[PDB]
Amino acid sequence: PTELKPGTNQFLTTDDGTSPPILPGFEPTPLIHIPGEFTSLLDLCQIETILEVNNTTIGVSRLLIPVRAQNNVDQLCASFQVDPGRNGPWQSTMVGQICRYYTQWSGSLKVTFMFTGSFMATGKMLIAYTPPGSAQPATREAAMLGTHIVWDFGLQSSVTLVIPWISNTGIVTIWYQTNFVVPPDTPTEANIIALGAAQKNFTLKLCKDT
Amino acid sequence: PTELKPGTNQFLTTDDGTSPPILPGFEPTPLIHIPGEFTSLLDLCQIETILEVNNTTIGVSRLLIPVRAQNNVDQLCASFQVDPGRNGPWQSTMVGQICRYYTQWSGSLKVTFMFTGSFMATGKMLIAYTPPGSAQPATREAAMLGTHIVWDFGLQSSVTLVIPWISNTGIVTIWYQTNFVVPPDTPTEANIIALGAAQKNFTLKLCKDT
Amino acid sequence: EAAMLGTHIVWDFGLQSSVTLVIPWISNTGIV
Amino acid sequence: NIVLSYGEWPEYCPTRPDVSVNRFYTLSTKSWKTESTGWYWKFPDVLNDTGVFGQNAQFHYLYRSGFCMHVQCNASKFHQGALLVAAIPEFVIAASSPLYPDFAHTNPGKDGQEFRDPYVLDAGIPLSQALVFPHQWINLRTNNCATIIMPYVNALPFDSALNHSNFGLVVIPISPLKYCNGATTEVPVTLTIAPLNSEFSGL
Amino acid sequence: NIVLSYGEWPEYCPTRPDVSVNRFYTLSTKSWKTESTGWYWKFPDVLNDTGVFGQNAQFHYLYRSGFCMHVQCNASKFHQGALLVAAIPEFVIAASSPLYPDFAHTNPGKDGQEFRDPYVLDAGIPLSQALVFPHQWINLRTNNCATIIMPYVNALPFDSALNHSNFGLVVIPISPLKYCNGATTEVPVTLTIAPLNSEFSGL
Amino acid sequence: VNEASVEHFYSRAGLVGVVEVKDSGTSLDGYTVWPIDVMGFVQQRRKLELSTYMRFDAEFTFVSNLSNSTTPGMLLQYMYVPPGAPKPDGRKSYQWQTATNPSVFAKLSDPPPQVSVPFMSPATAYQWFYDGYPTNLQYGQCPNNMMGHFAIRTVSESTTGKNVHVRVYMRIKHVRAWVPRPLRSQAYMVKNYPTYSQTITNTATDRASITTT
Amino acid sequence: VNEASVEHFYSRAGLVGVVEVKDSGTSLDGYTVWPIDVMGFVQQRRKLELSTYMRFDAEFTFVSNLSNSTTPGMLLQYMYVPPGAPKPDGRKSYQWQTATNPSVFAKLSDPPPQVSVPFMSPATAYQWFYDGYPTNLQYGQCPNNMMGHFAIRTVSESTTGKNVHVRVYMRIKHVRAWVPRPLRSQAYMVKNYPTYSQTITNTATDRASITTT
Repeated sequence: PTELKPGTNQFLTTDDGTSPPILPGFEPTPLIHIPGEFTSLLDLCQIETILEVNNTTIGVSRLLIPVRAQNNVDQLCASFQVDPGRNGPWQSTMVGQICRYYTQWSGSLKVTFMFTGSFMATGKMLIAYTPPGSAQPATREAAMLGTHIVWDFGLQSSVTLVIPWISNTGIVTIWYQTNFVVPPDTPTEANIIALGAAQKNFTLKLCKDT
Repeated sequence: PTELKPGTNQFLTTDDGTSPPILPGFEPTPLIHIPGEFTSLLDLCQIETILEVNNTTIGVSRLLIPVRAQNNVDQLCASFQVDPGRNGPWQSTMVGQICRYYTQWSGSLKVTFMFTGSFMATGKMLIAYTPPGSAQPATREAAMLGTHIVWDFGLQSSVTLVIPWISNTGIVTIWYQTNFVVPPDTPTEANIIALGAAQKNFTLKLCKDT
Repeated sequence: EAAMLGTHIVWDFGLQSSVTLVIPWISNTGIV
Repeated sequence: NIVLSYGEWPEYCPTRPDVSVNRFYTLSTKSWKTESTGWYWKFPDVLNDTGVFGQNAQFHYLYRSGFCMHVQCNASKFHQGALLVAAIPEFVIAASSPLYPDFAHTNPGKDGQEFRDPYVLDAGIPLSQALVFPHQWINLRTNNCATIIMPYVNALPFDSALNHSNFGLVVIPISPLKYCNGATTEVPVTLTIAPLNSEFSGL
Repeated sequence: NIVLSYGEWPEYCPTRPDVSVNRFYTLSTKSWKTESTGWYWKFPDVLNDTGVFGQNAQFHYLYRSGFCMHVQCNASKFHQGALLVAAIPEFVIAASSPLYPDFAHTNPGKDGQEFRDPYVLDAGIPLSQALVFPHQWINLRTNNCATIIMPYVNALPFDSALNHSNFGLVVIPISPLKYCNGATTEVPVTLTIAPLNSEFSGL
Repeated sequence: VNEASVEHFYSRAGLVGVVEVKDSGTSLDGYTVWPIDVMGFVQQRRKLELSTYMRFDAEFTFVSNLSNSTTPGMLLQYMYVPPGAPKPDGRKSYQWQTATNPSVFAKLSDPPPQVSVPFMSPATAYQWFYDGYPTNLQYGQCPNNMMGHFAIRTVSESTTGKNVHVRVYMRIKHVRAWVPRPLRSQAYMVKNYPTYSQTITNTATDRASITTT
Repeated sequence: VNEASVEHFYSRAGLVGVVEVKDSGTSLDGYTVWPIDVMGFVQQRRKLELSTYMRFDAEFTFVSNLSNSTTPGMLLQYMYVPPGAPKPDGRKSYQWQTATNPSVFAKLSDPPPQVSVPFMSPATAYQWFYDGYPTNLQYGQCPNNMMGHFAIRTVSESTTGKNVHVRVYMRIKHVRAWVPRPLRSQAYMVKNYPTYSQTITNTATDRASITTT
């Protein structure tokens, strides 16, 4: 003795049910080991991938931010915002593309800078990070009063900056601390490439179509 | 309080259900022992059955491959491919007919050769097997460099060849090693018959109509 | 490409300023 | 050496005949010519006339038995060719059409019958696959003889001997007989059958 | 230092070749000019002709292996620029349209092939995200060399060497090569590949 | 190795017959009878004949509709005449009563009726090959393989103008099979008899020579 | 962190095809066949290609009605042709019998039919990227990703005048995914092939300068 409730005959939905096997007694080919199984998309966010900071109105030349001897010591090399879901430099990264499949995200990110110039080149850069509320610094001296790092080409060929937290915002700018120094018979201009990634605490919510 | 899911009223299918007994309390005649019960088709594949290698453009004469004194020592007596599901010599075998009811099969096969000539006859044959990738040998000497056996009529009246593995391909050829030798007052020609079968490791998948 | 399929060594100027090759046996013949 | 059909010995499940009905019965000899095709006896039919066995099987109402059957061939060393011997349960022959088979074909008697169409075994089934039944080979160079023991196989415990035939014995020459001139033309094929564990009921 | 692809070493699952087939095979040197874009070898294809490895892979029916591949670059201290080396499994190139890619593009041989459109990797996928595959960097100021070990990855246990390519090796110059006048124009890029745990079946 | 079992090889449900009541047309009869026949099709006849004896339970399903493939609610009777009982003469015949004859009443609207028939033979198994006379026509016949007749009816006062098409399906359950038999090479001539045509077809196809793709 | 799993990312049921029998119009054919294709839409094609290999079980549901979005009771047949079996030629073709081909009989009135297809590949996983020739057109093709054809039919004597619209949905169950692959920037040209247009679209949008909202 049973009674039928208001939700009976509907298939409208994402419900996880059980159907009948269409071919009972069929044996699928057994499993063998295949290297490289990835069980979560959230650890694909954590690999560093090249970030198009240039993206000015070019091809593979959009991936690298040029640096040279600019004859004016304190100057702004480049800048980019830190939100991965927004249209911009982060569309080229893998963390930015799989944020477009979700509604919300939160956590910490890191950014890595590689200097590609010659072994003979020497100089310093100033890399600053402005919190979500504040507008970007107007001058080099305003940028050093907050979070920053001074980075030296000769001593250090790569540097990392962990931005502390973000939600679906923060701006990071690069300043010339010194002029670009070279010995004779050496090329005067070089490049830098940025790599975006997400940290361990980064999370995602409510999947959506891209 | 129950709800009806999207698959309710359908009989479309091969589903194993339970019906009502149409005659409850009826007693079927009890079982008695009948010799010969076969519980799997896969051990009907393993009996040797006669293989039509001749099948040239004849009746019971299609089952046997003739041999004689051919006056040219190195020559090809016969050849046939090793796939049982394909149209050809293996349609006469029992392993070939119950491969036509399935989509896939795999395993090892064996082939047995009986020499039917007189007790006085003497000679040698060369039985070669070419792997699935390679084309058949052009000459006797190319055939001995791979898998082969030399077989002697006087010493041995039957020989067996196990082909190692096959999937839904390999060719087996028979060569004259020597001339066909007989004493006087003896018939100069004879026959050979082949018997196809499957090994213990042979398997079948996804039944199909023939 | 025919020379690399036998006995050979690849030798790098920057990394290595001297290299040695022991020829295995000879009698009174081999070419390097 | 010796073939047990389906892996079993005949056995009792009535009056049980003794040595009088269990002896060897040697049927008249068949001659296998180079042109010859096939024979089939299809017993219990063959012994219903002959001897004490035939006396019991006719006047008793129900029947059960099993048979040892020995086929053997006399040829010299200058004769060649091969035979296949098989015992096929419920062997139902057919008509070939230009339609029922005639009683002389279905119940051939003690002298057996010739195959018209051995390639189909006159059943419409291939001779190639007749090796699925209990079988033995006779190759004149290797051996002269073949022996098969058949237990009683039926759906019913007992049945009638006159109406129903339990199986049939087919002797077919897959490879024809060849011999050089001066040799004996016919090669005799003789058949000896001893029933085992035979029971009769309802005299 | 050294990249294990997907965290595993190659291993056996046939005839197993020894030292004759497991040696280093040094391919002819590529020259990287300031104008140059990209290369891809896409092996097992590259060694099917050369040496003992090529002898086995052609005449055996089935194939399994894994490779150590060492990329290294000779430049002075007055040269700059960076490379990216990646090993991409099942790397399927494409046609750009004004349509099938030509066999010289799909199976480039022992001399590799040039990228038309490195920015899309000629697959229509961004080069920015090619870092998801096993990869290494060559920055002429930091280092001259890159090394990657690739285990055998396929859906099947064995497969054919001639028809199917398991992966491909791409060497791309993201940051172009610049040098002041008087310096050597071309910077050589050489490639050495040693197969590991290789098996062949069905001779 | 489970798909090669004898019990999996016979497994699925399949169409064992198609029948029609047809009281619309020149035929006003308004009922039909269908003797249960397993071998009615030559595809299933050839699979069964791989065995001399076999024993199973059957499961029948009736898929019924109109010529429009439309299924309006109207009442049908599916009776079952076990072996040894008389068949109905007409629509109003008394055999449509007769409590021993099991019957099922189902509308065209309802999902297909389904019911399960036991092993009905007096012998311990069904004989697909019988060498002998049960007492010309009589040679090779088994009177004890009869399973019964069904006989669908529409429950109607008189003469509706609709033809009802009904499809019968059968499953084989609990199957057991005995001594094996080769598979038929020749085409079939007539339903019951083994008889084959005078022109023999070869088992394997021809190639140019014994040497030889 | 469960919504970022590979098994949750593939979770839901979605529309994998739309097909129509159409025996009303100039087309009196009265049936249709639908080869199972997972990538038929470019939105799901791009999510799947995030992985080179993957292995799953599928669950199909058929939502069917008329051009009025009206669903009168009339009988349909949904068959399933597994890979390696022939497709039906017509309405009355014998392939609509053939017991091995699983079929489902359901009225338009009933709730949607539903059934579950196993993992059908001869390989241990499905290959969405194959570099090689299976033996120009042949480059990059996997013959072993075929799942079978379905082929709906209305069960009808002859020629009803109604077109039946049916929508197919698929779920991915028990999914497992292997080596990851980047997501496609360029638009797709043709169904099977990777080919892209000669005019490259940038991945990131343009801004006025490198300096710079």
